[PDB]
Amino acid sequence: GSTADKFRFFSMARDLLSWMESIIRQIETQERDVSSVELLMKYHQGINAEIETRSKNFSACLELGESLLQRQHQASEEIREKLQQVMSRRKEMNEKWEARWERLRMLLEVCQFSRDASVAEAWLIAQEPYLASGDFGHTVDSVEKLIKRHEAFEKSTASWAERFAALEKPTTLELKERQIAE
Amino acid sequence: ETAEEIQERRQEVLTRYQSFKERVAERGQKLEDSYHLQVFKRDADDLGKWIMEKVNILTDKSYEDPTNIQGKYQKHQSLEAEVQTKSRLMSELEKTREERFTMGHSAHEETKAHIEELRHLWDLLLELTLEKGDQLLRAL
Repeated sequence: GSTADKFRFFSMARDLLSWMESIIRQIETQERDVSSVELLMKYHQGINAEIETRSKNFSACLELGESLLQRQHQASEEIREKLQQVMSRRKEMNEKWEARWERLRMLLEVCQFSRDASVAEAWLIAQEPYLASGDFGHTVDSVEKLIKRHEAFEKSTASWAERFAALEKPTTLELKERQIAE
Repeated sequence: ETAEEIQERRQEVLTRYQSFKERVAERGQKLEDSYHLQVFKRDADDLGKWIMEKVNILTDKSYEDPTNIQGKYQKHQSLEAEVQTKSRLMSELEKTREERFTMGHSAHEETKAHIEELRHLWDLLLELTLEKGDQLLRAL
């Protein structure tokens, strides 16, 4: 079983090493960058799903490797290194996935925030006609009507207080600066 | 998405909102100013009308029939009361003008003018009621 076992171990490692390089390249390939709304959320997570599927394989590969090393197989050195190599490329894979995932949330802010702004900016342009008038009444009745119209107007204005209030609080982009700034 | 730390210039492009809020506050304020002014004007004008109605009754010497003097004196006494109680409205308007349309108000001269027109009308009423009154006193 030794030669079969050894042979099988290296067969698994190789397969996992090839698959990782493929996935690591899969991460970097997509560009840095969605226009507005990111299907990249679905696309990037899908990758994680595939990673989970391999979970067993690693355990298998890793275990065999360990058992082989315990039993004083005399390819131990070659074995040790290949299993470091697979373990190294594993942590590196999840670091490079999570590394990016944080950023997917980061770009999420600008796309959302940017849109949030244009919508607000647009709405303020819209109110101009009303807010431009020089009519203030020439009669108790007329002014009473204008005040009530204004009362209605202000209330609807009031609604947006939250919407604008959200744009006040800063971004993770801008937050991270603390680490770059300090 | 330009100079992403610099992006927040878009935030300063938000200041529109500050200019928007201020203009809302200004319109409301101006509407309030107009309200108080119009309300005043109407009350003043109405007081004017009221005075003239009395004045017309007093000068309608061109007459009805009536000749009972003691009673005539009662209708007259009752008229002086109406004037007295209404006099309170004159005071309130003067007070309102002094307090709500002070130096630093657009309608200072305009609201001072109305109160002046009424002071003049008021004098007229007083002269006429005093004169009609005096006749009756003399006629018993």
